[PDB]
Amino acid sequence: QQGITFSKNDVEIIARETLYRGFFSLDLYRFRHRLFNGGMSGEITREIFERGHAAVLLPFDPVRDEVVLVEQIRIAAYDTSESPWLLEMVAGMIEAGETVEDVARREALEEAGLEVGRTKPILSYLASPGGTSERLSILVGEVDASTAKGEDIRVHVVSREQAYQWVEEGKIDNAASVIALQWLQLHYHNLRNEWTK
Amino acid sequence: GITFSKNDVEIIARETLYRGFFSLDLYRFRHRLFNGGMSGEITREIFERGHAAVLLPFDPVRDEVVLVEQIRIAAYDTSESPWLLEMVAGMIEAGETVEDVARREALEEAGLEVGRTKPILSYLASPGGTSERLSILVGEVDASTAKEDIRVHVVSREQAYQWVEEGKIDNAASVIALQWLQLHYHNLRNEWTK
Repeated sequence: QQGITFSKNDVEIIARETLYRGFFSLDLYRFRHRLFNGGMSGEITREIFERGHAAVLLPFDPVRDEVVLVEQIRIAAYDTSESPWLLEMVAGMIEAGETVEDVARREALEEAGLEVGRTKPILSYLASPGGTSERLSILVGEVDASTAKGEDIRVHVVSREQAYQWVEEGKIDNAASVIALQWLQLHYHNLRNEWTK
Repeated sequence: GITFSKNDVEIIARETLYRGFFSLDLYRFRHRLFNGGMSGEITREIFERGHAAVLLPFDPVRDEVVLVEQIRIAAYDTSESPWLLEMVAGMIEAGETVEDVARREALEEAGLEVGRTKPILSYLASPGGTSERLSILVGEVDASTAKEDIRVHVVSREQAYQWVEEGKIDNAASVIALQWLQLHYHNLRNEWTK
């Protein structure tokens, strides 16, 4: 099938406004966009939660078939979770001029005490594009999980199979970790082949 | 597993920062520390937009997935196009169930009656900054019956997953649902055709 129909050039961003500016921002976009029938929409405004974009690293040990998780409180989880302490991937914001890989390597060191060897891209995703611009770009990073040491954060080492079963069970239920560990479950055979050669 | 529970956190206040279509709240709180004791008072900005139900419409007879296309302007800054291919989804209002919302939106957004469902996963979209939880079901649909400005696409499962691999589908809900489908479709097709 043909896939999407329209591109950037098919929307006119008339103007942007920042309605709240603190640690994050709430922006208002005013825009017009082409319609599937050919016509052009009227002027439309949408609120957008703006918080920059992130690099994410899945630390995978291909010799031990283990992953390294970090545990810390995420108070936003409080209202819909049994606990706001979450098991997560290493992550950090990308500043202007920084690359995904540099941030991912940095955060693996200063968030989990991990020296990373090789990396490979997983996927880059929009966390929730109906209301936030945030994009997160995930890499898998080669680590020795037996060295894992390590904002109040606890470092966990668990088997790939246990981590994935925790996704299935709902014990790991944040998008970055779910996406990364599902990807790992689909690709770990080839990754272990590539990184143990 | 994790170490602490809600008894180990004190939410002192929630302070409105912004009220419009969405909300932004300042949570003021204290929480237990791994090495003992409690934090001092911490504040965090939290985007509040309610929670969603998501449905992956899967035709197990034909091995097909139904996608919905529409503009999502927040994608603009980082994407090749703000028009995205997505799962059916809708907000959960007070007292509604994930199942009821998912089935209503499948009929409304894509003209699809849904047969059986199974849970995929429920996930926090970005819990460093938003409370939003999205709960995904897989729904049994007859892909030959598929008919905000929205366009419906019927594609093979293999095509939809290839688009995840290529980055042509790159929103969390669709990635999670289609990676799950790639892990489970063999047993799911047998369960819903046998």
